Amino acid sequence: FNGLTVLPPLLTDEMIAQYTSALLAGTITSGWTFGAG
Amino acid sequence: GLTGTGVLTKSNKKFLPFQQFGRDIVDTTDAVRDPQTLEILDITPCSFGGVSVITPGTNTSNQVAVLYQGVNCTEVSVAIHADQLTPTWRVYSTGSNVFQTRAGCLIGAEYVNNSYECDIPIGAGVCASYQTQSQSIIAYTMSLGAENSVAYSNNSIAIPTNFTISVTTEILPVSMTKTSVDCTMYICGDSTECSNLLLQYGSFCTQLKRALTGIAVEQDKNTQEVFAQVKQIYKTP
Amino acid sequence: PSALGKLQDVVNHNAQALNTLVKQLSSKFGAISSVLNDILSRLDPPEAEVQIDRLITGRLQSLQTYVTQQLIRAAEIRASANLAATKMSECVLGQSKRVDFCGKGYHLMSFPQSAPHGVVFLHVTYVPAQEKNFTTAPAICHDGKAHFPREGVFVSNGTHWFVTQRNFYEPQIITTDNTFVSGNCDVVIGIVNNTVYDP
Amino acid sequence: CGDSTECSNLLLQYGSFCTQLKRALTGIAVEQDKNTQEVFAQVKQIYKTPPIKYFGGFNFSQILPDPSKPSKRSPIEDLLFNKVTFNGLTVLPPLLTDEMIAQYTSALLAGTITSGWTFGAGPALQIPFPMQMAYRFNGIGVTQNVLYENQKLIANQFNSAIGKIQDSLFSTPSALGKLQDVVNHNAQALNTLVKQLSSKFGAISSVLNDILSRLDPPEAEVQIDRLITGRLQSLQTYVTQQLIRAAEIRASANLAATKMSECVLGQSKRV
Amino acid sequence: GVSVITPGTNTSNQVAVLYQGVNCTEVSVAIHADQLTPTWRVYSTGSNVF
Amino acid sequence: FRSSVLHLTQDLFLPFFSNVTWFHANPVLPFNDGVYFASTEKSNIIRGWIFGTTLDSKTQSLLIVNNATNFVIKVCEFQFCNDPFLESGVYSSANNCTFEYVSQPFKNLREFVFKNIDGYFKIYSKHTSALEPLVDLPIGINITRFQTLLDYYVGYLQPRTFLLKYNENGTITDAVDCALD
Amino acid sequence: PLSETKCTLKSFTVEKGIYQTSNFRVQPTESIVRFPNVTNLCPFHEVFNA
Repeated sequence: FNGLTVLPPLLTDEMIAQYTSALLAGTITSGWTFGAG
Repeated sequence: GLTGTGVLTKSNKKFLPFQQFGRDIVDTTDAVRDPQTLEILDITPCSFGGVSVITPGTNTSNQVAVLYQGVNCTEVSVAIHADQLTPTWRVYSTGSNVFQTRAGCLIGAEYVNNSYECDIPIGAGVCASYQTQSQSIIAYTMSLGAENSVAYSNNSIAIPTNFTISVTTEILPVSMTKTSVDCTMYICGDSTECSNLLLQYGSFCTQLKRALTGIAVEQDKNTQEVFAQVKQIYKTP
Repeated sequence: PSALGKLQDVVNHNAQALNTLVKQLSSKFGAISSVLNDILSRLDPPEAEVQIDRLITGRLQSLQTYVTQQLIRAAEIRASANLAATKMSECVLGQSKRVDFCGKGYHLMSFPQSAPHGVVFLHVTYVPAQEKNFTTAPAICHDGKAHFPREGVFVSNGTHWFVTQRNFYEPQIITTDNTFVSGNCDVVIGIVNNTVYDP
Repeated sequence: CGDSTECSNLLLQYGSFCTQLKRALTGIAVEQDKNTQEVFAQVKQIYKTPPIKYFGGFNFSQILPDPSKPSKRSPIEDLLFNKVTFNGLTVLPPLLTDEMIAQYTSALLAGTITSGWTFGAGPALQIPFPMQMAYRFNGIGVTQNVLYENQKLIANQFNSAIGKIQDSLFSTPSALGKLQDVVNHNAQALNTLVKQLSSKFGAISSVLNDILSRLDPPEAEVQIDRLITGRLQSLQTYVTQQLIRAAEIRASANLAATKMSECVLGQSKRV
Repeated sequence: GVSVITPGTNTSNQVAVLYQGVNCTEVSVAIHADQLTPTWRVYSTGSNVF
Repeated sequence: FRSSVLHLTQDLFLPFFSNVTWFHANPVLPFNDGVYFASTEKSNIIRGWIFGTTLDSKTQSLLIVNNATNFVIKVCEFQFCNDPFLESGVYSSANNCTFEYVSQPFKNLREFVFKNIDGYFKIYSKHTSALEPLVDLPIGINITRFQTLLDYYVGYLQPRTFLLKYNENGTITDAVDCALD
Repeated sequence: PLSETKCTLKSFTVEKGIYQTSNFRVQPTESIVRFPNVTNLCPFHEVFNA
């Protein structure tokens, strides 16, 4: 455009998916213990 | 010498012998006197307001309704009979279904005494819908829900005997897009005289760039504080 | 199909703002021509400073309005992000007792799901059903002493008396291990007489 | 401009600021309705109180609606209601009337007094008021026999404490200044906006009906531009202030909805 | 836009240059000629292009 | 006309608690953009006022004479021999007379306020509060001195800011001077 | 009015709902001027009817 630019995000969608999968795995394998230590 | 426009009616004001015209708190003219009758006449602005259109959807029908916000329908009929109304379209001149509401006058819908759930909000507790009744647009008063009565007593109690599992969803936004502005190509665009003239305005460009940079930096920490909570990557067996 | 409109509204608003900003360049703020390449490269008088100043002021005002609206929207975005982080931390990493915070009903557990510029939570709750009417009583007296239930509530099927929890029907025999003694029988209003088991 | 054609044609060269202004105003107007919707519309059943009103000694007549008066409001609600008091400007009526809000409040009160916390999380199970108060006393670490041994004293204390709120609200008219400040600010903003029309931003005359219909010279666009710019700046400032106040009101409404959901539909342990 | 990366003036004076949103082929074409706007091209000798 | 409103007005007024001058029951006094006049004598002998810039029949001058029933105004180059007294007893000659006017006929205080601006000469009066307007002339003479002919008071106006209060009927009830406290 | 809604939305299709399109006004019908009861005329009879 006329001096307009869009900046890409820092974290990609794959990293967010990995974080979500790790959260789900921790929840289904340890319950609430990983949340408190 | 005092020019204007409005409706002239008789009022009950009591002007002093040396008074000519009065003003209200906002310093607007609201009363004048006849130079040949010396009577008191009040001035009121002529009717005006917005127009709203109601449609059940172009994929279902082409019938619509018109709503004149904040006006009595008698003045609307008087203006339709003459040529004083500003909108030139009067296709609903033959429609006898005229109803008056607290939000205005509705033309093109019939009012019913029944009550249903609100589909299209109109105002003042009135909503409209498209029913088969031969299909047409109807108007009604919205209902809050079905009534219920509890069997209260001095020695009564209810205990459940079964249960069920339910799953619900919830959606929440986290961040938005990041944008940057050059502040020079947008205003001048390869023009030396324009740049020399803009150099005399100060540093608004710096403030704008700083605000945009701050927004762009905050957009990343918004996601960082939400998703980056755990420190280890767990795996399933 | 109208499920995720909340995430689409932000994109629509940003696109509309950008389109309006790029469209504002085709206007004339009291000058001989609207577009910049029309006079910034075709003008001949050197006193056209008064003509260029109009466009300069107009574009500066447009940029200022755009930045103000962006800040106003970013504030709400930050608020929503903080709310989402709080809900995540309080519903996913534990079991909350706050009513209607992690779903409708008695919360058990939650599961997060990723989404473009957002997040989705799946809440599992507990809902009772199939309730029945019963007769209740505050306490009972066997040896002229008032017996209060330790956990649960006293119910009667019409002929006998039992004690059960309030969230699930499960009759049990009233024994000394389920009740405690406190005071006499002449003080409680609405008390009834019944025997108490003692193994 | 007002009734003018030359000023209207000159205004077209500035773009679409009025489109953005109308869009922002429509967004605020739509949000003002959902603010009340998310707060008062949390139930799907309209519960009613039984004909008899004996609840073991507790008296709730001061909070229940009165069928004698035409407005179905509570005695206290009447006291609260009786102490809280043209060119291109229009005020839009709300969607829900006061009677619907009163009906919602009455249904909430009826559900609370007839089922306690069960209608909040599941089916509305009937339970007498004393048992409910006994379980509420047990929920804070006190044995339930304390209520069965002092029900009369506790009911007398409750009835005496309820009556004092009426006198406190009757003797203090400033207790509700928070709701009056918003109306005062809105009225003052409207008055300032309607007063700004009587200024001359570097022109020969201030008011619109003075030069827009009398202009003697044939070149006057430079005179109309001043008023156009001034009125546009005034409208922009007004819209910005309205947006800020709307954001504050949204925050307050979210806080009020959280308070309602966490204090009325259950018992909270938050200090 | 152009961004400069620095590890700190107290540790070293080496820096890096980042050209946002452009292919490096056009950048090399502009550097071989005199079409690039920034007059400083000291990093043209560095073969570490990524 | 205004009803039940408080209007802030900036104009020439007499400051509250000012230093007025008291005379018995007659030199020439200046005209500093306004002169306040008051009297309380029943069947007063002092009647009429003299206005002008030189007062020697060399330039146009203003003269007014008040009586028991009506009020007349004559503007001409009158020549006062020594001092006016009350007509031959006031002036002796007249030349190039321009205009002449007449008015409609009609405690015991009597107040007057004189003001000339933009070529208009208007006065105020009230008998026994605010003063009603009474007349106005489109006379464009230059007034610089003031003279009276026969206890009275003289006060000069100053540009001040005042807050006025109007009742339902549209009459001024109370006023507040922004300064002095 | 449906065409006006389509023009406002700039689309040949429109979903269900309510939309604001324009405003209505009542136009004046005639003009009225007022001036004092009488008029003091000039005595031209003293010059012409001499």
